[PDB]
This record gives sequence, C-alpha cells and structure tokens, in this order.
Amino acid sequence: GEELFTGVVPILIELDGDVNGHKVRGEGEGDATIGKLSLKFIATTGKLPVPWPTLVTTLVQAFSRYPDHMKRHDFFKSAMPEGYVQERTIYFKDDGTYKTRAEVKFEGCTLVNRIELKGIDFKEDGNILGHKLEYNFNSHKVYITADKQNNGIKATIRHNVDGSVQLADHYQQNTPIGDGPLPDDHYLSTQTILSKDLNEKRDHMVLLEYVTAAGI
Amino acid sequence: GEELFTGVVPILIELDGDVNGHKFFVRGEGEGDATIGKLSLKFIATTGKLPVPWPTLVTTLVQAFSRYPDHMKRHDFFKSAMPEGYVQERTIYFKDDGTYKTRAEVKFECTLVNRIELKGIDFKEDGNILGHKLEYNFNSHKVYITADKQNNGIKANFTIRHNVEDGSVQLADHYQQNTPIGDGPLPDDHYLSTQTILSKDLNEKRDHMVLLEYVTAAGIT
Repeated sequence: GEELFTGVVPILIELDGDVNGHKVRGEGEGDATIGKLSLKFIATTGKLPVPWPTLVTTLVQAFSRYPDHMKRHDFFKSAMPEGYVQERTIYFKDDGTYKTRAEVKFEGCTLVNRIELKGIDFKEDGNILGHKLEYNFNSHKVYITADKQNNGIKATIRHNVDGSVQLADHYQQNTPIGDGPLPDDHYLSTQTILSKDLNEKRDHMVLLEYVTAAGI
Repeated sequence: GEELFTGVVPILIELDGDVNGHKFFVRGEGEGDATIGKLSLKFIATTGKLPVPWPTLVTTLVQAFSRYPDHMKRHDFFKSAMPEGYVQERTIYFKDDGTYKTRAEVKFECTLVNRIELKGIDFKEDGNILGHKLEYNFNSHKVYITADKQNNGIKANFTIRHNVEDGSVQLADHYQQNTPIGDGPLPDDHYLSTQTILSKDLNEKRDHMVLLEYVTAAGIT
C-alpha cells in the first residue's frame, strides 16, 4: 500500500469537537516522499474555544518519511487503502482532557480522517480555555511500539505559553480496519510551523509539517 | 452527485473521428475544477496531422465541470447522473459545409472519462474546414439549456463562431441531446457562458492542442 504514497496525495480533515459544551475542516496535500504536509484549517463554527496548538496532533502519520531501510516498519501505509482507526486520550497536565476517535482512510483519488473530539474538565481562565498558548510549536519524537493483541499500535507535547510550558500527555492507539500487516519499536521526529492568510476573515491555520522516522 | 466535483478531478478524453473517410484518434489528459469551471487539457493526435483544424473538435472533445452558482445547484443535470454518467449526442451543422454527428459517454472510471466517436460527412475539399482556413482561436458563447421530460434528459442549440483567416466567420449549428445512464435526477431553461484559449507546447513535435477553459452558469434571475 506504499504505491499510493509515491507522489502527491490530496488530503481531507474533518473534526467534530466538543469542549465543555462548546461545539475544523482542513484541506491540502501530503508527500510521503518528504514527510511534508501543507494544510489550511477552517473553523467554520466561529471563534474556537481552544487555542490552535492543542488541536494539531489531533489534526495523518502515514505521510511520515520512513527511510528505505525502514520500509517494513510502516504500520500506517500497510492498511491502505482500507485504513486505520486512531484513538487518543490526551491529558493536559493540570488541566482538562481530550478523548479522540479518528478514522484514517482513502475515500478518493483523495484521503480523509474524520474525527470526534470530546474535551471535558478544562478550567475556565485556565491556559486552554483562556487561549494563553502561543501560536507556535516545538519539535517532538514519536515513540512507536507494536500491539500484537489489538493487532495495531500504541504511542508529552510541549506547548509554549508568559514563558511557562503546558505539557500534554498523549496516549494513542491505532487499529487496522481491514486485514493488513507489525514493526519493532521506533520513533518519529517532527516539526510544524503555524502561519496565517491575512486575507482570511474567518478563524484559520495554515500548517507546514515535516516528519521523518528513525530508531533502529 | 456534486460530492465528486468538490476539488480537482483528473480527466481522460478519447476521440475516434472519421471525416470524409479520414480516420484519426485524439487523446486528451488534464484536470477540471467544477469549483472554478476551469478546464486545463492537452490533446494529442496519435495518428498524425489532423485532417480538420483543431478548433472544430473542441466542443466535441466536459459540461459537468461548469460552475453552477449556489442558487443554481438544483439546476445541474450533468452533476446529478454522476458517477454513473450521461450520454452526449450532437449533430453539428456547419453552415455552407459538412456535418459532424457525435455520440459520447461521460462517466467516472475517479478520473472523468468521455469516450467519443465522431463521423463527419459531406465536407467540401478546399472548403474552410478541410482546407484549414480557421484561425487557431475561439470565441465566447452562451450555452442555452432546456429540459427533456420525455427523454429524461437535456437538449441544447447553438451557433459556434469560428474565426476565419480571411476575416470571415464560420458558424456551426449545434443540436445536442443528453441522456442519463443510471436512474438519476431536472432544471428549467438556463444558459452557460464560456471562454476558451488555444496554445501550444513548442516542445512536442506531434501536433496538439493545449486548452484552458472557463465556463459559468446563469439565466435564473
């Protein structure tokens, strides 16, 4: 299923999120060849209650560069084009929690991951509901390990805040939807940049990401 | 069936044409944005030098890619039979010359394919068409559409103006008919406004035609 990831692929991302009773559409393209994502996300509903950094990780691991020596270690591509389910529970230290279910599939000459998010237990005038996070991101390593039992995968994000840091504990689970592949323990190193179209009246985020794999 | 036309769509076009016993094959590739009514296409005459100029073949060569504005969504025949598609038949009377008769099938294979035979009869040698006296250009037109309760589809009638190198104009009467292939949708009378530009890749040695097209709908106030 890596065949599908030779060259450029169109991307659809739709998130249905509910944070403390407060109820994003993204388009662009991804190059598994370069681990390069270019995406613009659109809130639609109104002024988002959470900052733009919290939602990103919740915003396509299959587009990551697994080097040629690491080919047989690509869970994400192997369930193609039938796809995966990605569930995460995300504990923000000293704050609330996201609980996320995602489906990552081809529904095209074009990919899609359609996602529900339910955020509960966030404190008002906390760092999250108060939008005290900077419009930026740090680099991270993605420690991946196999799950013979669930036939899939499992896997602390630093959000820059007034100079403090909010950590966000990520517990992730990935299950194939067809009958696909598992690889040994490995790590994904990331970079993401936030930007904005100053022509855009609505609340938005332009995203550029670079992710390559390493570890054995 | 509009789901399929959100964003960019790949296009395949194949023509099998016979004009006064002259057999030729044209293959076209590119993409279309129903969002912008935007077609970009390169056509290739696999067989040789085309017998007929390249401007006669453009209409015969995807009206589902026309932008119908938001008030006009329920007036989109072409979108509604997709992915199973339509048949597009035309008889084209070139005033003071010969006639094309064209049958086409427009479907998804998610690339949008229309496979077409053309048969031209009674064109006069050293007429404007067989003599290649047409300029390599196009005009803007209105595409007048009307429903067909009986044939469960569409008709359309229009006189395409082809510029002649001698300053004259060749008119070409288009009688068109569209029928669904599945069990799809119909709209009231409305009109499609068009623009097309011809260009060439100066690197390909075969003769060919690069196309950019802009088509939007209007008519219901």
